[PDB]
Amino acid sequence: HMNIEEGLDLSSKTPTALVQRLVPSVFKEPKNILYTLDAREMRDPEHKTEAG
Amino acid sequence: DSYKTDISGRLPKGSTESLTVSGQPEHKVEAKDSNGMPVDNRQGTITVSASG
Amino acid sequence: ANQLAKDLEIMFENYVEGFEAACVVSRNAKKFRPGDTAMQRAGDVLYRPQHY
Repeated sequence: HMNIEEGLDLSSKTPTALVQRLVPSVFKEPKNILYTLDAREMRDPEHKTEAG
Repeated sequence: DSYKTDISGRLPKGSTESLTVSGQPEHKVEAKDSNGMPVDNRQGTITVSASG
Repeated sequence: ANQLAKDLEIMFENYVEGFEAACVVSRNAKKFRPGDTAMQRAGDVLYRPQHY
């Protein structure tokens, strides 16, 4: 953000000090879903597909 | 533009105490802390008359 | 004057120089490779005769 100055002769004026502000952005802890299928149950592909 | 949201956040029930600031709080913008890490200019710290 | 943010320039691909072991003694020693099947059957020990 800048200051505004008036007139043709600016020799009495002070330039704007630039301040370089930064904003942080962070990841959260990972979120997870867990399920199990037997070697019996894995004979039906729809259980894998629907639980996905 | 307007949308229905099924999930929503809540504000808590705030204090009924007659709180004030203490001192006359004023903050700077800064690009770096005293260690040389970035400063989050989006937030600052104040003192208040009681812990409500 | 201006106040600007400070980054860390870390060159993670470009290691500084580092030490080694020359391995000269074990590079000069005699080598033997008995078969791993034979050594398993033998229980990890083998024997060689001495002269009379």
